[PDB]
Amino acid sequence: EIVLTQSPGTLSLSPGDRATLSCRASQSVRISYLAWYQQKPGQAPRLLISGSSSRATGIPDRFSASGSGTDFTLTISRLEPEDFAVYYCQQYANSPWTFGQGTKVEV
Amino acid sequence: QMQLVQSGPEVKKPGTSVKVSCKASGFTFTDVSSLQWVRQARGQRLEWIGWTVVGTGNTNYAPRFQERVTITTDKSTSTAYMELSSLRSEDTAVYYCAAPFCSETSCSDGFDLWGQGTKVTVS
Amino acid sequence: QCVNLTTRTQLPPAYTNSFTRGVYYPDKVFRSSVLHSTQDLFLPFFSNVTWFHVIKRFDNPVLPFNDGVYFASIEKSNIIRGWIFGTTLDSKTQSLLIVNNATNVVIKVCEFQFCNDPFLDHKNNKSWMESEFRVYSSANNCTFEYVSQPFLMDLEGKQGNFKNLREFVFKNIDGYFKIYSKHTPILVREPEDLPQGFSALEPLVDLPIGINITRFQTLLASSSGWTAGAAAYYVGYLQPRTFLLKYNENGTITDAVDCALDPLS
Amino acid sequence: RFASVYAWNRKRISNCVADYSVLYNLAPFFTFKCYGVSPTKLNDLCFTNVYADSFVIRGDEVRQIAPGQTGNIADYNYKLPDDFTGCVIAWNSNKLDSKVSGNYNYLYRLFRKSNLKPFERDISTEIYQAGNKPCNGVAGFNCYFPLRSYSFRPTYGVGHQPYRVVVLSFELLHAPATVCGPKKSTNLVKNKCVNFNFNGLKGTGVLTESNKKFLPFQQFGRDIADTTDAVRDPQTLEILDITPC
Ligand SMILES: *[C@@H]1O[C@H](CO)[C@@H](O[C@@H]2O[C@H](CO)[C@@H](O)[C@H](O)[C@H]2NC(C)=O)[C@H](O)[C@H]1NC(C)=O
Ligand SMILES: *[C@@H]1O[C@H](CO)[C@@H](O)[C@H](O)[C@H]1NC(C)=O
Ligand SMILES: *[C@@H]1O[C@H](CO)[C@@H](O)[C@H](O)[C@H]1NC(C)=O
Ligand SMILES: *[C@@H]1O[C@H](CO)[C@@H](O)[C@H](O)[C@H]1NC(C)=O
Ligand SMILES: *[C@@H]1O[C@H](CO)[C@@H](O)[C@H](O)[C@H]1NC(C)=O
Repeated sequence: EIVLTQSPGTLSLSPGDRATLSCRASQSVRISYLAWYQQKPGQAPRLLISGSSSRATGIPDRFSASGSGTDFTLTISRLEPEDFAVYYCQQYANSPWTFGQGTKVEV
Repeated sequence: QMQLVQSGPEVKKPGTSVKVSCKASGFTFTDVSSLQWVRQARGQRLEWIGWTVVGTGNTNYAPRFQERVTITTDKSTSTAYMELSSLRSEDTAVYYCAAPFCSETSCSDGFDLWGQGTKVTVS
Repeated sequence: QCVNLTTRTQLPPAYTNSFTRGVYYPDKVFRSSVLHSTQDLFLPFFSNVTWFHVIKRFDNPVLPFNDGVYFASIEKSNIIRGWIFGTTLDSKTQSLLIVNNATNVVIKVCEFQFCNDPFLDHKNNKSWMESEFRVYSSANNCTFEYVSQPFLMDLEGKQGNFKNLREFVFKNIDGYFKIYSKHTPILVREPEDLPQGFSALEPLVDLPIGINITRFQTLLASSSGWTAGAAAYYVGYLQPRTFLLKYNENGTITDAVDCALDPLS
Repeated sequence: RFASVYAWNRKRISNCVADYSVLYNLAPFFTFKCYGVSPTKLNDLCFTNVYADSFVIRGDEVRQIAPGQTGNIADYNYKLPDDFTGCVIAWNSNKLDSKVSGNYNYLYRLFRKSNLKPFERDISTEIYQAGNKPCNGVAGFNCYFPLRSYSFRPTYGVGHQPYRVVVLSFELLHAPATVCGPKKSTNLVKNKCVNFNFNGLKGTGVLTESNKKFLPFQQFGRDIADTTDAVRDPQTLEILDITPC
């Protein structure tokens, strides 16, 4: 029961450039219990940043987590050609969880 | 290794109860691990069904999934059984199970493990 | 709950020549018409016993305890209540409690935190009542509890006509606590003057407590200020000596003599 | 009713006589084993201080109560000392503890920071934070109740029915004696050379009836040369006389 919106919806950036994405929620201000995932068409999503400050196993250092309020921003220094996926922000409120709309990036 | 295997894609008819599961090879649900189940349709954002705690036994579902989905986590067999009824055309999607690396010692606030999913469709 | 009563008038405690009193049956045996000499702990003949007179007067200091105490009280009102003592009374040290208020005897060995001026006397002028009974603040680690029948008791408090005369002796041997008591009624001697004569003291009970007592305090009984009558009690300290003791034909002790007072003795 | 495992109750026993034949002969005692002492030699040994521990457990974790075991119930609710004095008694009671509608009154500890010290009578109901991130307030992710209620039903079989277990531990002659077993009291023989043991006064002679006065202040007679010649019967107040064979 969380209305989470991710921006921008579509991205067309040259490889090797720096990009930033944001996700917002209509619930209370939440920072440390929001996670970002990248998923592929036909492949299961895999966690990339969780806890707003920690990383999973094998996660590249390109991902950076920022944001002090409800807004959660993921910054990527370079868009390596395998980074073209759809991004989802997911909450851990123990309330009814709802995934984001999806941040799609294309070459 | 920390590996998980799910069932295969299936096609069924309306009005048939459906059992859905994903097992872990070398990974146990122990006393602290929990697990969530999510769904994804064709070109649609992920939707969360419910996450359950193996140890305490607390079960939380989606507000729209309070009537026909039952999730039971068994530590002895280390499995997650879902009984699903009244599968219309909207349930034709791929199911995923996510669990954290959390075995009786410590774990973070994310679901690192993820299943390849079952592509379940009902005509 | 306690109140800092203070207002402690000071009078010089007196010294009286305890002529002969202070003998008791040394052991739980029997013997008929013989003479037996034994070395034990006794009160010296013609020793100076400390005399305390409490009225307008309120005296109850910390009397030191050194291996045995002989306590002789001459009163009718039964103002003296019990014996409570530890080592510091700071909720940190083991403490012992002997109390017989109305119809019971409570025997406690526990942790206690007591007051600067503990007292159970004080309630509405000269109407005696067990006020301020909770002189102990709290109990941390209680060790021993015991309940028994009360001794001879006198109802209410009156001044004069101290017919009842009580003699107790308490000592600690091999950890056990031993008490020998004797109460003589209808004793007709008004103006003090501890009488001559002879009366030994039978044992009453043993207590398996095992504590080292460095000091003991007695207790007697609008929480400040009281109108109490005359009450006389005497304290003597035991010490080792050898006595000769005479048994009659029935078995009761009728005479005794020390071996360190007089060359004739 | 028995206290739960996480908050087991303790009763203090002292200054009384304990008979173990009634303890030994009772039928429904299923698990009756002792390590430091033998069950049959408890009627003739003096114990300084005896305290008992009572709780109700499941049928599966009956083994874990033994000293040296490790488990979620043997380390997070009650730990036994390495040198365990005394012993335990366990039995199955599915008639009383089990409830038809579901007995959920009993609970046990699940999550704790570390194993508790042996012989602890303390319990904390604070919430547990599974993750490294600080947690507080109301239960959330990686924040779960460290206690679970027992599930006992009459349909449950062996290994899941409630078990009532009592733990008895005591010292061994490290204090003045308080609780001791009963002593035998045979009949009395008069005018015959016997071996009397009146209240621990072993000796030999013949017992007769004397007219010496023994006021209850006195207990035991003697003679000029300090030889026993008169005793008082503990059963009846009559005073006997002793003369050598
Ligand atoms: C009564 O016994 C206790 C315990 O034996 C004594 O406590 C000792 O106090 C001294 C200080 O004077 C310490 O140095 C010792 O370490 C204490 N004993 C222990 C075992 O720690 C207590 O002092 C005794 N009472 C008196 C009046 O001596
Ligand atoms: C008396 O006063 C002293 C110092 O103010 C205090 O430490 C003590 O507890 C008081 N005692 C009572 C019984 O009020
Ligand atoms: C001891 O008592 C006698 C009376 O029997 C007295 O004369 C003497 O002064 C007393 N001793 C002391 C030190 O007061
Ligand atoms: C003495 O103790 C008995 C036993 O508890 C009690 O019934 C009685 O009231 C007590 N006497 C008092 C408190 O004066
Ligand atoms: C007795 O004294 C107490 C303590 O002040 C007081 O509360 C009580 O009212 C007094 N009794 C009467 C009958 O007034």
